[PDB]
Amino acid sequence: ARGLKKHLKRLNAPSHWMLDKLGGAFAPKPSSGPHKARECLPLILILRNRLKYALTYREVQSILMQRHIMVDGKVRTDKTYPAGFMDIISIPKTGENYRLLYDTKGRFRLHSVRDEDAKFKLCKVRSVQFGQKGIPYLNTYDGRTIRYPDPLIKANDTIKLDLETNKIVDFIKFDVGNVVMVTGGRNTGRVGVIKNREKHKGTFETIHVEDAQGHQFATRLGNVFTIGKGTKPWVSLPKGKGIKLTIIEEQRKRDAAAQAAAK
Amino acid sequence: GKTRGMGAGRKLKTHRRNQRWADKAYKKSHLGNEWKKPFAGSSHAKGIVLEKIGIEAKQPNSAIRKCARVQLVKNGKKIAAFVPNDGCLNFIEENDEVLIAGFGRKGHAVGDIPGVRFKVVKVSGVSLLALFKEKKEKP
Amino acid sequence: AEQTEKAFLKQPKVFLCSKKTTKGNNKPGKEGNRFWKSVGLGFKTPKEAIEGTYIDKKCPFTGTVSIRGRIIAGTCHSAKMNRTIIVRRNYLHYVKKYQRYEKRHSNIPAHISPCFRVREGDHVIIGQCRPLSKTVRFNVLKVVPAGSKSGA
RNA sequence: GAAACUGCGAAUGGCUCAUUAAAUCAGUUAUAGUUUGUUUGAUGGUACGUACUCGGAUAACCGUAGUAAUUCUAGAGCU
RNA sequence: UAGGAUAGGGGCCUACCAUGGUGGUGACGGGUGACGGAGAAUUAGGGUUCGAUUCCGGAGAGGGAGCCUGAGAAACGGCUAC
RNA sequence: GGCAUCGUUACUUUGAAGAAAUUAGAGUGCUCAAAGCAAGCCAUCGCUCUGGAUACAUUAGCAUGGGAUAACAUCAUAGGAU
RNA sequence: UCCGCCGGCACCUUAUGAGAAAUCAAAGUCUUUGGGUUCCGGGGGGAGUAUGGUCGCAAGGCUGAAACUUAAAGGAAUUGAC
RNA sequence: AGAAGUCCAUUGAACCUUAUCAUUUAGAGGAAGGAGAAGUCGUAACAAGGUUUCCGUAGGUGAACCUGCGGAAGGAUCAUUG
Ligand SMILES: [K+]
Ligand SMILES: [K+]
Ligand SMILES: [K+]
Ligand SMILES: [K+]
Ligand SMILES: [Mg+2]
Ligand SMILES: [Mg+2]
Ligand SMILES: [Mg+2]
Ligand SMILES: [Mg+2]
Ligand SMILES: [Mg+2]
Ligand SMILES: [Mg+2]
Ligand SMILES: [Mg+2]
Ligand SMILES: [Mg+2]
Ligand SMILES: [Mg+2]
Ligand SMILES: [Mg+2]
Ligand SMILES: [Mg+2]
Ligand SMILES: [Mg+2]
Ligand SMILES: [Mg+2]
Ligand SMILES: [Mg+2]
Ligand SMILES: [Mg+2]
Ligand SMILES: [Mg+2]
Ligand SMILES: [Mg+2]
Ligand SMILES: [Mg+2]
Ligand SMILES: [Mg+2]
Ligand SMILES: [Mg+2]
Repeated sequence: ARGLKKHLKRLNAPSHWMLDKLGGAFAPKPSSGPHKARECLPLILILRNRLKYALTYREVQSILMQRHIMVDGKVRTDKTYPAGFMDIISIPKTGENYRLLYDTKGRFRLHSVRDEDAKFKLCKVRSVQFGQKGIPYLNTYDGRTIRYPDPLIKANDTIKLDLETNKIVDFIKFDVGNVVMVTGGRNTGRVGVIKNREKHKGTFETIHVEDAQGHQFATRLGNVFTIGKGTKPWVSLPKGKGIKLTIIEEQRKRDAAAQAAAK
Repeated sequence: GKTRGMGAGRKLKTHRRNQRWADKAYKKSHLGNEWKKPFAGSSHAKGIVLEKIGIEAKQPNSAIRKCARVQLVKNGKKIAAFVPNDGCLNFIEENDEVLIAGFGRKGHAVGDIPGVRFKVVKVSGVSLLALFKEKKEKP
Repeated sequence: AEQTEKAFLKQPKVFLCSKKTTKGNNKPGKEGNRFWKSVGLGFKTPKEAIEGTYIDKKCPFTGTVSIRGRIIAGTCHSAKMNRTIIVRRNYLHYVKKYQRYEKRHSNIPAHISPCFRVREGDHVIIGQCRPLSKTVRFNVLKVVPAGSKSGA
């Protein structure tokens, strides 16, 4: 009340952190970092609860202190560091370069990308204005800021950003006909192609997207993330990429029963 | 009869709000007088046996009900409490410690006893039922 | 003139003593000029605000106040004030148990610039701004006189 | 490596519901009306009018104590 | 209207000016054995009653008031006064 | 990709944003159950990318389509439209 | 004197209607429940009493409780008794 | 550089009178309801209740009540074209 809060109750944790209700009174509060602490997956919830590498809040530390975790091309030790979207969690030694992608149910998935594809990432772009001494800068959506950007780059764009030599390799503008993945709300994790953008003077830029399998859905100007030019994404999607409503999930379970086992 | 306009929600709500007061139970509960009763909105109470009395049962009955005049310790009010289970007036003595409860009709006289709304449940920390059935002895 | 107080009233950052000419200089309010801006949201700046001599720092068009937030339409309730009116916002509250509507209202104090002529019962459109007084949080953006919208 | 100086924390957590009836609060807004240790990214040319690195203290320590008394308190000598 | 103060808007405060502001669509005032919400009980439907308590927000450290340090407190397992 | 400038609402449809927990509800033989979000399998130096679904959530607010039923003023000094 | 129309005070017969029934052509068109609107009742007493407010010269009028007490009070019709 | 002290302004606890609001209670005396198997005095109402009954109002007397004026049938008359 008189200041900041350093505790996060388990029942107050974000939903995509599927945490057992009777597992404790507290959840790991995400540290300050590049991502918004509600759309992030802390490292504690990576070496635990997603991989069986660590078993407690004592071996996550025991393997972070060995400097074994390299997120976004940099060794990180803070166990509650907020890896939030498409961050390259590159585990050295064993080589587990993982892109944090959005499951069709709003979850977080560690898509195992190849090593040479793990040397870059992509970032969404916030406003672009003039800095001190009249030097334009980028100010992406994951805390990153890049000075001297190419003048074609504008707001809401996406940039393919290198890691070892941090410079913009190329970029995709925000326009209709581009692959887009939704990263917020109920439509999280659904890829599609923008059909038209509707503009309301004052607020609420609404984007209408067409799914590959024929479905259509709308969302805000936020929560969307351009992925690739035209209809070809620049990254490997985890699987499915379609909403897959409950009935067809039941059908998949049925055919899994009727095949494979089939007995 | 009734106001059936779609724009007449306030009239219906206000009319029902006014007319709830004719209800006996609603007026009993929402007038706040239940706090001025001896129990002051409590299920049981505790008291000191001031004296042992008998009241003649109302007509057409004919008997002597062994009550007890007691004084509550929480507010000092003096009330008469019935003593059931024949022979249980002997267990009660003077200036004794008793636990009193309501009689059953929620602030109304029960049976032929004139103006008695309480019954003795415990005496000296022992239930009248246990003493009556010889399960326990008065300390 | 517009100077009716014990201090000179001027538009901030508008130099009124430049020797070089004007009437052709962009951003009105340069080299000596009335400063005015479009509030956006599809609202037209009145001619009485561009070609005006009044000074009002709380005016949305020629002042330091920007319109953002909520836009509310209503009717003028009382205009007995100095550049401030009361707007009555009538609506219907849904009594759920009886599934019926009851008429409700709410007074909203708004600041009206000297470019808008108003009368009691006029139809006003106002927009939320930063607090300007204890109760004023809206600025009048459009005024339509009562008994209007004619022509067929 | 005890003690001590320095830095940081103790404004979180825990407990309770007395005050409070458009007030708190819920949904929804705005900061173009502001502050923000911290985390992440980026950015620091003008001092000139001994720089192969300047100065005085002080704690722990040691020894003179006061008071019935307390993480009550005063002097001295080092660093 | 112009200042002062504040991290900042604002009668928040000061000087001057005007007479306004709310109300049977219940202001103002009173009662609450009234913290608000998510929710609880009972429920054909509608509903009625409850919601101190583990999740969110607010308030308090016997009762009031003032304040230092600090990025953050009018803090009480901090100080000052009654 | 155009390009306008427009009676306002109620109503209704579709969408979005919407804390968890609780409720409804899919899967799952904790020996059953109330529960929990686990687990299951060849009999592996492992696999199922294992799962950790989905609704509702008044009213108020934002956006899309509909104009039947309703409420406002607009209706002949032409100060009308082209 | 005869016929017809509108408006009014009533009356007679009959439910296929309603109602606890007396009875009602409206007291009908009501579990097959919704044309609009005003007032007003919630078992019998205490009681149209106490007190406050207010009008009146007064007598009084309008508004109007509570504690407590009670298992019935009451409506229509039936058979006896008187 | 700087302590004690001092001056003005400001926030302002706390105490001391008056007034006022809210809550509980004592009180000589009056007086009202209710209950009680003890009663005294009459018979006001129910039959034409032995003066038909009842409303408003005014007066009167031991008590039910009586009487004056206007009204009603809830009357003991649905009726005299004689
Ligand atoms: K601190
Ligand atoms: K709110
Ligand atoms: K301010
Ligand atoms: K600090
Ligand atoms: Mg905005
Ligand atoms: Mg220290
Ligand atoms: Mg706390
Ligand atoms: Mg109050
Ligand atoms: Mg409000
Ligand atoms: Mg000011
Ligand atoms: Mg003043
Ligand atoms: Mg309280
Ligand atoms: Mg609560
Ligand atoms: Mg507790
Ligand atoms: Mg709390
Ligand atoms: Mg506090
Ligand atoms: Mg205490
Ligand atoms: Mg304090
Ligand atoms: Mg303590
Ligand atoms: Mg504390
Ligand atoms: Mg009654
Ligand atoms: Mg006679
Ligand atoms: Mg008689
Ligand atoms: Mg008689």
